[PDB]
Amino acid sequence: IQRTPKIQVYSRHPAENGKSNFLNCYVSGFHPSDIEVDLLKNGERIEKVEHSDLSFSKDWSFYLLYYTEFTPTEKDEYACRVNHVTLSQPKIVKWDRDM
Amino acid sequence: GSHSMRYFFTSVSRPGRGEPRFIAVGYVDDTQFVRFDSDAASQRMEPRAPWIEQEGPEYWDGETRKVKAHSQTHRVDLGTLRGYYNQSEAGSHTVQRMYGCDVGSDWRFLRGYHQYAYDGKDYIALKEDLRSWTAADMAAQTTKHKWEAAHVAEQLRAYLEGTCVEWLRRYLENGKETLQRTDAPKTHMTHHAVSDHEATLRCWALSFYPAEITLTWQRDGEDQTQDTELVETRPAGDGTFQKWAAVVVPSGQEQRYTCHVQHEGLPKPLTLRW
Amino acid sequence: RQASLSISV
Repeated sequence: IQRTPKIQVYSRHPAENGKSNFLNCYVSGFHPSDIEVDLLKNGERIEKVEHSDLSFSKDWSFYLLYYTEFTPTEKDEYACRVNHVTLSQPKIVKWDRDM
Repeated sequence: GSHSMRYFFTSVSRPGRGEPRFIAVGYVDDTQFVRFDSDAASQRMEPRAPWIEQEGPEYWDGETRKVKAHSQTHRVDLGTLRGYYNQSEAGSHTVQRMYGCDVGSDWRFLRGYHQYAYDGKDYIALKEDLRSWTAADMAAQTTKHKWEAAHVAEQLRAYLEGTCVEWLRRYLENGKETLQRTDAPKTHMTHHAVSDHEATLRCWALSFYPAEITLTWQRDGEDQTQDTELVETRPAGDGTFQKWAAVVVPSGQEQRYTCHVQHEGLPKPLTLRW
Repeated sequence: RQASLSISV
């Protein structure tokens, strides 16, 4: 059984341009656990990215939190890029500070 | 409050070269307190909260020996199940196990659980009586007969009502300052116009602990479900959680709508209005 | 604290 990941991209704290913060990518509901997750700034891979230790829910599906320090601004676009066996092409979810 | 201790164990086979990836984590309520990762340098059970660090060398020695043995059990399991299901040795497979215990307000035993999955489906589970097994299919039935003969449920029942519960209380005491503290949601509403005649209201709950929470919308004092959206509860990254709920409304009718927030850290539910 | 028990399927 293969279950596709749900994805939320969001900031740890309410976003204010020019004020440092943490960019989060939360992936959940997926199976198997092998997964690739990158945080992007203007389409480029951010290099100092860390993640939580693998765990799972009641229905056995996996979850993980990827994160890094960032500074929101008017000009920079942030995004989470996810690949998994269930997807035929990497899914890109854009960071929206309202969600 | 009312509480739990849980351990989670995942192994993923690596056909092609070497041993499975193995990852174990331990939780008290919604707080991770230990970890082991077969890819890390230490090859030890490692602390992940300040209150566990005061445990002495014999705790770390014991928990390291137990978790490494667990990893070897999983590895053997992956071989056995490949056989039972008549599967190729070319593909990657997964084994998962979770176990732990709950206590009530009085810190006394409420329930225990111990369950296993193969490739993300129920395989075998200890029933609530902590005496019987639920086997999903005929492979699991073979395993159930093996565990009956090895007095496994007897040992699990004793751990879950005993050691599990006793060490949970100990941790609850040592980590009192954070573990017995409830962080109520910090709440606010945002407004996002969608056109000249409609708008989205979004009700936020931030920085809360534990993760359990209910957010609901009402219109003129009645529950509203049409035109709502509720995202899954998510980690802030600092030990706390976040959630929001949204509703689309006719612009100028914002008042009729109220957001209702229920959480253990709140004496009584909160009501927010635009 | 983990269970002192070690079993295979």
